[PDB]
Amino acid sequence: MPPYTVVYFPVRGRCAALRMLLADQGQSWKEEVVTVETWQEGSLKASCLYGQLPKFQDGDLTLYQSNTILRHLGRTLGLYGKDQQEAALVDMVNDGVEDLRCKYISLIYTNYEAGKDDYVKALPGQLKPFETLLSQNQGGKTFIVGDQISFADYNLLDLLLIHEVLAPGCLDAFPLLSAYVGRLSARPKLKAFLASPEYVNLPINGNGKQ
Amino acid sequence: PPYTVVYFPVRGRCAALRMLLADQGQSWKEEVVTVETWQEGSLKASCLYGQLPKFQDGDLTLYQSNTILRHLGRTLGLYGKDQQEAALVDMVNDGVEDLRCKYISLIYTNYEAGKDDYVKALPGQLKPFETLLSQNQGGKTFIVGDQISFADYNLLDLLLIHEVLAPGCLDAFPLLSAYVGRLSARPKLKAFLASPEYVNLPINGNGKQ
Ligand SMILES: N[C@@H](CCC(=O)N[C@@H](CS)C(=O)NCC(=O)O)C(=O)O
Ligand SMILES: N[C@@H](CCC(=O)N[C@@H](CS)C(=O)NCC(=O)O)C(=O)O
Ligand SMILES: [Ca+2]
Ligand SMILES: [Ca+2]
Ligand SMILES: [Pt+2]
Ligand SMILES: [Pt+2]
Ligand SMILES: [Pt+2]
Repeated sequence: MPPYTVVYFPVRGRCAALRMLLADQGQSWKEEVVTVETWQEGSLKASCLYGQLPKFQDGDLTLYQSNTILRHLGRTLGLYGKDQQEAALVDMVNDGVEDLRCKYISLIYTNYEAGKDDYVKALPGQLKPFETLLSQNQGGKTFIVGDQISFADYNLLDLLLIHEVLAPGCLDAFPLLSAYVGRLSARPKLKAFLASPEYVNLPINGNGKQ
Repeated sequence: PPYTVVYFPVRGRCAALRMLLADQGQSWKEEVVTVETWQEGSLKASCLYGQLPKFQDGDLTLYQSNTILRHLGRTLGLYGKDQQEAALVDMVNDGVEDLRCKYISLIYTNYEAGKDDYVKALPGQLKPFETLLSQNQGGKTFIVGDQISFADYNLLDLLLIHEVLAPGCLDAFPLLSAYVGRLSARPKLKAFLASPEYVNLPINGNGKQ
């Protein structure tokens, strides 16, 4: 059996990026799906460290927290910079991605109707830092940090993909980010995964909003 | 090194990394940014995500409090003994960060109306860290493994500020209580925590705690 198991709801959500990472890196894993019904029964939830999913298994190592899973795979698969300095820049990018993801999640689940207009208006100011990072790294022609892909690339890519669904054309103001999405999305193993039923037939979020 | 931390005159998101630096016998410079200086706008516009802290390690400039913690963790060897422990360290820190975010939201956006529900929910939010301790050397060492990690400093801060918010919140948790006492007694950290540099800063920037 595969050494990796992803335990999650039937959504892309906070597992989209780590799945893209595993697929693009040619790693095999198992998906264990948790229905809302099973979740509401409460026993799985009570057994989760912080009462939430995803849960991730790497052999007998059990992890929670999506960014913990990303960093773990980043370490073990060599997607965490070429040295200690790059590692810090990778973290700086991912923490930035996480900050915006939290705001996105808040909009989706708690304030979509009333909050969307304001959110989209504020969105360019939130995306600009990643354009800036790209512009300062080899003219934005490679990756978000250095000249090799990192776990932060997969997370940023997901963030950008879901925001294009939320606010179509939001990357028209950001040529480097736009080219970056096209470029990474064209990586053969990743392109195949993104096109597959395994990815396409899951909703982005759990409440039907996107 | 050398280290410079750039921040408002509060403990806030720099409390943990300061405890780390002090406990680890590191030297650093504080560049205090006043609210008036911040409102001028130029510094803010120059920050990657428009926020402090900003951190300098020689010619390396960092933003994001947890990036700074992880950087110090990796460079000073406060990140567990191997990859499996490093993952556990991240799991703790991400958990600490999740509760810190909830704390910050309470303090700055909903203190008066929201404190009652927050404090009622607090035991269930703290229990995971007690459980983690219980599963590591009976809670007698650190939150992960047998050596201190950056997650310890972050968790310690989280616990200290919650004792201020909700006195007695650790009384039902013997391992966390003993852990706070034990880490706080570490000589360099004890001296730092007792110093005006720590004591005479407010925890947050809006006078609430
Ligand atoms: N900080 C956590 C947050 C995880 C989280 O919010 N999980 C949600 C779904 S994405 C969940 O389990 N909701 C059910 C519940 O909280 O009871 C992470 O990064 O994984
Ligand atoms: N995720 C960031 C959040 C940083 C943050 O929230 N900084 C606040 C003070 S703690 C700030 O700069 N406020 C002023 C502003 O946003 O303009 C981190 O961990 O450092
Ligand atoms: Ca100074
Ligand atoms: Ca050590
Ligand atoms: Pt969040
Ligand atoms: Pt937050
Ligand atoms: Pt948050």
